[PDB]
Amino acid sequence: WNWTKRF
Amino acid sequence: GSFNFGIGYGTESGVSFQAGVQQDNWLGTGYAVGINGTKNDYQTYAELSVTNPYFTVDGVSLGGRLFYNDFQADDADLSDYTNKSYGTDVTLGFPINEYNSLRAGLGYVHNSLSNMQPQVAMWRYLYSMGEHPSTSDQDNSFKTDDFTFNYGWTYNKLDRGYFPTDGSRVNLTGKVTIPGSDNEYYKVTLDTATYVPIDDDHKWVVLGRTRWGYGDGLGGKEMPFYENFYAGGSSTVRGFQSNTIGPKAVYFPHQDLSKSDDAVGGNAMAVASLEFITPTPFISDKYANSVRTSFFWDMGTVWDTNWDSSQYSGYPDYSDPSNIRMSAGIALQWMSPLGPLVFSYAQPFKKYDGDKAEQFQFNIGKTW
Repeated sequence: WNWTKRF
Repeated sequence: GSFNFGIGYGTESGVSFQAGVQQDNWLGTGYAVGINGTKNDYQTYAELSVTNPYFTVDGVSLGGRLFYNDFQADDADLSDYTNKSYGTDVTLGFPINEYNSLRAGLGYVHNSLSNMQPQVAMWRYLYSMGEHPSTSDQDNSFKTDDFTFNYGWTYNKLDRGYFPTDGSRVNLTGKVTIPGSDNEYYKVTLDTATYVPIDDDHKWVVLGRTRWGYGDGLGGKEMPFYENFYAGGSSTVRGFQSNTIGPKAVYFPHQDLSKSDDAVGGNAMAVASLEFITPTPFISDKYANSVRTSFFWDMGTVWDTNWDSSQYSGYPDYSDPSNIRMSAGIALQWMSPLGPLVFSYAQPFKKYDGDKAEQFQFNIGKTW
């Protein structure tokens, strides 16, 4: 699984 | 900018982790900055990325890399050795057209070898470099500083990234040492994938993979063993334990020789797969765009072109390329809640001395 969060 | 975490598992990699952070534009420089790291049972890797996609007006990109890598060979089912390395890469990217892109680059790498278990092929390379460590001790060391030119070509006309049904992908990477380097060698790698739909709905597809590797020394040196090719495992020849295909270590005695079943890879490799993609039985059509079944026939060989079967006639000729392993089995891919997933069951119906088997293989991906 890969979590991605645009800061 | 953005940041990301990743957990994965693989039969060959164990539990794996990944993270990274990227600034889309770094203070108006026009170059994106990035820090990325990963870790699994046998590798710890970290890098600093610095790239700009428009170095020229018409698309040419410029990329920088700065990395550290720690590798445990025994954890990767190879004969024991430890390689701690770091280096930098400068790479130019040229899009030739819609389906082709080229890249050229200059690289520096420092390799620090330690904890090497004495064996014939490994020591043979060490002898070619002028290094002659004890053959009864595992407390050794060898360090090199190398500079490389790196070529690259990628063709991609795949109809789709997730679960392709039509088109091909080819990736060719080469590199050669620049004079002044401690090592002297070239190394070439070729990967191909071809998807042929045999039905109008594109549910029934034929997939042909090939993977090739060849490298050898220049000036009487050999290619460093830590640049070897391997075969066997979830991603090459299924049903075979990871990296088991090819030569095995011939160990020197400890404080005459001993044949082993510990793979060491080789400087030449060939892998091919014929895979038949079908609809998934025992699953609804609701879940078709998220699952893929397939039936496959895998084959591959790895050999050591510098193996001297004269000096070591009592053991198998590890320079022989024709001992071609084969397996057949079934595979299942699923875009799961836990991410990309792959089961596979395969029987190695053509194996050889020392080849370790692994019928059931499993992988959860951490990058998507």
